[PDB]
Amino acid sequence: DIQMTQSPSSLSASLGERVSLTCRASQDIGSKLYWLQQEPDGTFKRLIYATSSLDSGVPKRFSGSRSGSDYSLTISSLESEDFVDYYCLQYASSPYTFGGGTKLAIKRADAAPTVSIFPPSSEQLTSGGASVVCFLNNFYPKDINVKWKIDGSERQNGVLNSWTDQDSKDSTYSMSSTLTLTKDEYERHNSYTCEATHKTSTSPIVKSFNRNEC
Amino acid sequence: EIQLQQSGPELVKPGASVKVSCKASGYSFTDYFIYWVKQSHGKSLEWIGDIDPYNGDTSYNQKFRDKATLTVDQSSTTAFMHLNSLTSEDSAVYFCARGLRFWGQGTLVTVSAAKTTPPSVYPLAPGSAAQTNSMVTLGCLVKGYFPEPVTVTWNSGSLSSGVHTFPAVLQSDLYTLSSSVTVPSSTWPSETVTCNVAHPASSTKVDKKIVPRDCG
Repeated sequence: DIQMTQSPSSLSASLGERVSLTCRASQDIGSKLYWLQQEPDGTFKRLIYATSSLDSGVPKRFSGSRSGSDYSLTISSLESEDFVDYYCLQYASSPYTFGGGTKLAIKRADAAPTVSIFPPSSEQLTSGGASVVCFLNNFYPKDINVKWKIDGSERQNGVLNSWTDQDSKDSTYSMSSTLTLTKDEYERHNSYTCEATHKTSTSPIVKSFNRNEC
Repeated sequence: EIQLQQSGPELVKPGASVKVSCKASGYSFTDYFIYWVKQSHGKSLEWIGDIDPYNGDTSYNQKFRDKATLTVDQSSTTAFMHLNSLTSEDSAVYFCARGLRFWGQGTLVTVSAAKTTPPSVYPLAPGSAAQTNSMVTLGCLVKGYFPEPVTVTWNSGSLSSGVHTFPAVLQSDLYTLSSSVTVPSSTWPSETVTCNVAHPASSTKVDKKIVPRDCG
């Protein structure tokens, strides 16, 4: 099958900025490429057909082009509604195949996470369980790493992470990290630490609590 | 206007089958091929097959030939995608389309062995008196439910700013998520802060008050 390698997979830009997205075809696809836009509610729309032809009612800030095996979608001047997802699609040869997509995100000033750590609740303990939760909130850029430590030893097992989508209002990202143990193994140790390393400092942000402290 | 209207979400067990409808309107139904498309993870896209409505002629991605069977009904002007032998890998949003130009809204299919399970809701109170710029971050932990979704509010919707409700993670057939709220130190704990957790599939609604547990 024909592979359409799409890059970047995401891109930060701002209102008025000019951006380009690219799909590289693994085999000659000629001019048979669509560019598709997807809204957050999952709604698909076609913007460009046959590499460079604009669909009726698509704003003129959108253009498509081609050089050799590379096909590009250019947005000459970003508007707020433009920060969504985009997919190329080749229809030269069956099976038809899609690029993996690009999400356009809004550029803002770097911001350090506000980090918070939470001991397991007494209600959960009573049920035999112990989840320790760390919020890493309102940071920019999107990339971040969290490390858990128990009595100073790094812990990887039993950790689950979850990342919000970019905040619609302040354009930051947030992360939650949860370390789950049994009650029994929670009570064998004393210091629980959540370490957050982000582009906004060489020094990680460290939050801990001790099991028996208030 | 051209519309492609798909049937509602499916929630089935492994080994079950599913049949998704796609009602077409605003053009001559038999004149255009209907295409079907799989979106995994909320992003990655795969052509499943297409169907000629004038004759019943079908064409399939070899990846999907033993999985999908496409049919039409010329009267209802409706195309169907029947999916057999369902596994977790089949969970996704499936789209129909006229050509690959005009698109249905999508149909979520979720395959799971899990039984309906309302969540356990646990309060997340800081373990110490420490403030950062006169703010406190509080939370609730919503654990071990099935299926999605839950909705979280704070103070019955009164506290809407400074809230982050995180996407759920699956552990062992069940979902977990968390919600944080950040308020001035001067408002908590002098004012009650409560998370409200509704789970439509079990019709449960649970409140958990955040209770201080620091010692100054």
